[PDB]
Amino acid sequence: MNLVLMGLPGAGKGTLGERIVEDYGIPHISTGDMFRAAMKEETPLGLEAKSYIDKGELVPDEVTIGIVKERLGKDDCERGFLLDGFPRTVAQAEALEEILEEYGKPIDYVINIEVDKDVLMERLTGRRICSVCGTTYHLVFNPPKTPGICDKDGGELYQRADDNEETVSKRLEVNMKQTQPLLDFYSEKGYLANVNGQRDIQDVYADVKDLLGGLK
Ligand SMILES: Nc1ncnc2c1ncn2[C@@H]1O[C@H](COP(=O)(O)OP(=O)(O)OP(=O)(O)OP(=O)(O)OP(=O)(O)OC[C@H]2O[C@@H](n3cnc4c(N)ncnc43)[C@H](O)[C@@H]2O)[C@@H](O)[C@H]1O
Ligand SMILES: [Mg+2]
Ligand SMILES: [Zn+2]
Repeated sequence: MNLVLMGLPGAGKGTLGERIVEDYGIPHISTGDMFRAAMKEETPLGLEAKSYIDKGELVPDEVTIGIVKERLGKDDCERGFLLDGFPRTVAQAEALEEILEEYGKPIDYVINIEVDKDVLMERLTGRRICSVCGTTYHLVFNPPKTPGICDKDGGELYQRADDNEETVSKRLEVNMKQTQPLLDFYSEKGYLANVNGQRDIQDVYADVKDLLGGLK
């Protein structure tokens, strides 16, 4: 079960992925989280990526592909993996094809989570994330039971620094222009699957899980 999750900023990749990893036990590999986790620890990777992330721009292909190649080679990706946010460029997609061809783990499905660009600003500005587990909430669409704290562990919630109007805009802009080429690339490959991500969270998952039977 080798999956790739794609979608414009705020389409619901993490919300979806959380789910999938709990039900199937495949590692959730988010390049965004990895970069985040690096900026937090102030690793050399974190410092270099910060420049692009804070601006809502894409981190260079070379370094990104490099960290994804190492991750996918981990013991935990034995029965599969869930890529989240990678690739988001055709060059990364082509690079990924060789890496997997090397690991002998070709992609089963690339799941595109379709959400109209004109509602993603609302999803991102109202997003609140748990500082403890990273699970996401939304003030209007899926708020915590007790405002400001995570349902699961009681940890404080925060607002990612790039979820400000100016940076969300640039993120939508940068990713929208990479979207059609990626869809084309995988549509040609034959394993692109489109899902309507503008429904209740358990409804989008329901569709997704129905593309996951038979994948080992
Ligand atoms: N491969 C790569 N190459 C180069 N650079 C890279 C890179 N990968 C990462 N980067 C860099 O890293 C940065 C950040 O990457 P990343 O963290 O991956 O940014 P992103 O792509 O913008 O995605 P998000 O995390 O913001 O959203 P998501 O789709 O997971 O949504 P969520 O589930 O939270 O949902 C959003 C909100 O909606 C709510 N929600 C979820 N589902 C629903 C639903 N069905 N209905 C209503 N609301 C919902 C949630 O509760 C939440 O509040 C980039 O700007 C870039 O610089
Ligand atoms: Mg995410
Ligand atoms: Zn939490």
